Amino acid sequence: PTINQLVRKPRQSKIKKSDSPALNKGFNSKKKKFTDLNSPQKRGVCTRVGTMTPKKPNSALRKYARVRLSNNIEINAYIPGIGHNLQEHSVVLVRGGRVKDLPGVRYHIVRGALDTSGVDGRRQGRSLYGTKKPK
Amino acid sequence: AVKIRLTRLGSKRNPFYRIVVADARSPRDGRIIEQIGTYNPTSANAPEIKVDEALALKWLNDGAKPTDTVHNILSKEGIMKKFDEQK
Amino acid sequence: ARFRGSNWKKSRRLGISLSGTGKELEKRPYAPGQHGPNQRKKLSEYGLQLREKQKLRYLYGMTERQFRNTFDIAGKKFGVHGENFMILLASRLDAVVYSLGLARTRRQARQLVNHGHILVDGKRVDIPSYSVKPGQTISVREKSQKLNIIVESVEINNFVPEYLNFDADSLTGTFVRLPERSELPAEINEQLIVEYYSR
Amino acid sequence: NDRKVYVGKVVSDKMDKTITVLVETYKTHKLYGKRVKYSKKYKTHDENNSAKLGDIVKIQETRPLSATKRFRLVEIVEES
RNA sequence: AUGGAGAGUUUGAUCCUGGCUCAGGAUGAACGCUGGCGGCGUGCCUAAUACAUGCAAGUCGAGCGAACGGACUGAUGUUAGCGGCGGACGGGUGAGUAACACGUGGAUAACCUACCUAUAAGACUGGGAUAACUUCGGGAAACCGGAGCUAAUACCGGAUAAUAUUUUGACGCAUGGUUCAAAAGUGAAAGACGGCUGUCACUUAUAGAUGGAUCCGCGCUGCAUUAGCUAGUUGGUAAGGUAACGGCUUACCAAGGCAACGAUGCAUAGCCGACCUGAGAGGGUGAUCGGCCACACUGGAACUGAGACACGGUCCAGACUCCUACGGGAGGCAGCAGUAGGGAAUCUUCCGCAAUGGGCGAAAGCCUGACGGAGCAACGCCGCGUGAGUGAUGAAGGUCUUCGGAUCGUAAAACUCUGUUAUUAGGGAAGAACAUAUGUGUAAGUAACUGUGCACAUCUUGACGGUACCUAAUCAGAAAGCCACGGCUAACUACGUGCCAGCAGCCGCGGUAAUACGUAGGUGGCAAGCGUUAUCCGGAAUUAUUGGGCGUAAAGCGCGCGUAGGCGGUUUUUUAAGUCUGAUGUGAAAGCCCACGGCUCAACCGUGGAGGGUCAUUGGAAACUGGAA
Repeated sequence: PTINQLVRKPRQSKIKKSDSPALNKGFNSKKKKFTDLNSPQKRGVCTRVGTMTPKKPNSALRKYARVRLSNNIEINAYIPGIGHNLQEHSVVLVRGGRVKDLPGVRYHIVRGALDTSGVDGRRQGRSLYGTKKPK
Repeated sequence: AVKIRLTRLGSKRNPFYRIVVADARSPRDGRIIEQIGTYNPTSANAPEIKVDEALALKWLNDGAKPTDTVHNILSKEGIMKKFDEQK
Repeated sequence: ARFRGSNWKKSRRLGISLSGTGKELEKRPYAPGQHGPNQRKKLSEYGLQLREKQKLRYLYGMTERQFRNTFDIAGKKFGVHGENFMILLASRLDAVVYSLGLARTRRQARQLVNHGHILVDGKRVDIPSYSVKPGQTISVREKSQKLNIIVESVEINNFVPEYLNFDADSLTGTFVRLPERSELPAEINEQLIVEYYSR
Repeated sequence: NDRKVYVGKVVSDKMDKTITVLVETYKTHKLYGKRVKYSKKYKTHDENNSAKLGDIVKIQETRPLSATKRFRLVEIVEES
């Protein structure tokens, strides 16, 4: 562009879509419209608990759950680790981060924190998974 | 009115003071009109006063009045005496 | 101490003595552990640039952040940058209580300064990283001059550098003049550190 | 103390006692450093209305004097 | 000079283009697992949601009366009241606000200011009332209604009095100015002293200091799939009234003003010093601290005052909450603690006015949820530790094995040594400097004195806090975990499982011989922390001013005529807007940076510089760009 062209119309940059977009919203219950927060975790309550099958080459039966959050948006969230204990109407803390195989799953359920428990016999990165130190 | 007073600096348990021409309505630590001096009640032998002695006489001559321990300070300088004198 | 681990295994892995020399790397002069005795492969750029941070820092017992928080004071001065780093660490206080011979090892000349025996300039100082400077006076406390490990350490020392004096009776140093690179630990390529911290 | 003055050019005359000047100025442009030219119409006040449309004149500033006028005519300088 | 690194991932292989991902620094963070100590900080970012309970503003009997109450006439009170002053400060919060809000440079011959300080002139003479009090009544509170009284530095009538308003004469536009000489009007206080005067109340005139108000220049969010906006609107003319200019109004008139340099609309937002990131250019942000602004259940308003249209004032309208003998009464934490709700998420219903500051009072004193401390929380920074020395890199154990061995490993026993801390057992700082009183001088004023101001040296007292801190004694005891180990990117093996269970930032791994899954040895990185997630900047030259392109990878409009706008041959003279060089005034402090001092070091604190502007004013130069001839 010549310098007159960049003075009439100037250069504009591009915008950042997030990942994780349902963590950037909160709900004002009384005025009754959404609000913006940028929180790192949100609390939810689970409305299903099942398993999906992965994609292109992979293969397994992968445990996941549908959970509606504090603002009232609903999402699927992968349950990590090996065992679990979720039912209907459990209270989970959810966190960012997508699982690549599953289409359309893009949150993770923090193990350790609310109703969810740590994993049952883990010893080596035990603070993901949160389990406590044996003996 | 317009006063001549001390602000407080330093950190906890360890104060330093600047000697200030403010206004009486102001908060201790905010808006001022001039700075005049310095004072350090805690250092070793006696406190270190230090105070420009010809701005302070400008302001005693205009009104300001000193608070009660800036009257023990402009005293050791005999500033409160050359002010007395020019009758 | 802070590290207070095991100094022969760190001496075999990096390749310098780190002590009274030689003795560490004798029978087994290779790295430690199960794949120990079997051929070393090659180290990368990062591989090698990091072996020099870690050489100069396990010598002087510092940790990171204290090591790195010093690295750029050193690089505030005028001069060449990566030799004031070498100098300013020579001038630490447990590092001067070692170059004088007041103790026989570096982990012990820090429990002197720490436990409160040393008294630079007449006043007790117990901060291993105090940063003494040209003209000060390292001495010894007075109820602590017939500690065994002090008289035993001072005889056999045999050496004192040239920016230090040492009045071997009285137990009393000086720290005369700053050092210069010709005298500081010598298996240490100092631009393998300045280029590590510009990554 | 003294009160700022300008030089101008009259771009209207329809009001009564009241002419509108255009003063021309210039700003560089903080990012690509070329200058630009712009303008801004100062409403000024003349009494026994003299100056005419299109006409380099000169104006000084004063106390507020109607809703929008704040300057007054000083001296014509030339016309056609 | 002090400053600038990349790597993986499209092919059978290659060179490009182009996305994607990682490695760095940040944060009022949260979350998971672990946690020894000290110092400096920080800590509801969400519903400006609702608030239970205690406190955040009082003070003066040297203005005054009291049925006052009472030492002893009643000291002292002020239980109560009238009067005076402060309550507009300080404390909180950003809902609203795209605005002269804010920042920066100017003007106001268009302005206001209690007190403080000076300099003069004064304070004259009278009056009428009234609180409290008392006595009758009512009213569920809340309170009210009569009388009968009584003070005040309360209120008022005149006396006199400027530069007060008028009418005369002797520049920056509407002028300003001071010399008049007439006229109209306009003041006041006593209190507590000493022998008439000192103190501190009043009143008027001027100034100064201080705190405001107004106007302008310039900067300062996006959105045309938002192109027309206004009607006191835009000028004029009078009249009001404002502290002050003005459509600021009200009439009477005219038909204007504004806008693609973006009128209007719409969405969003306090602003700034500053902060974070980047070699920089730039980008992101406006916690804690200061300056400004706005707001106090919500919307209207006025009183009192120098100053408010008023967080702990008033009245009205609305919604809420409580009480009641149903007629009516009361309220309002975006003060400080604290409660409920909501959220991933955020502290004691804490002590003292000791210091520093304010309010009132002659002072003593009093009031202060300002402030000073102390509690809570690894929430951050910074320092010290959890030993050190020698000692077989062999015991016996784990793990591997090529079964010989190898490794953990100087690691451990083992002997010594020390006390940071830890414990007990004794001492024990500064932060303070007074005010006030008491003397003694001195100076002014005095008939003289009291007093006043100054100078001195005396007397007092620290919440924290017996908190630092010191000195002994005692003992290595009581103080490390968390994440890796395929490649990027330091650190590998064994076994279990067998596209299962799982893992995954990206590439991808797992289908009975995975350094990728789990666990166990060994390694490596960091450390009272270490991982994970959210967000910002860099890498990214991936908006390119630095510093990019359009034949074929994304990209020259099918082509003309042309309007703004941008840009333009040669020479001379002049001008000086841009340009260059000075001098000043400013761009607060705190920052940032540099120097230095004080902290045992360091964080931290304190001083002096330096830097920082499309800045203003005033001089000079004249090549270039511009203006003229």
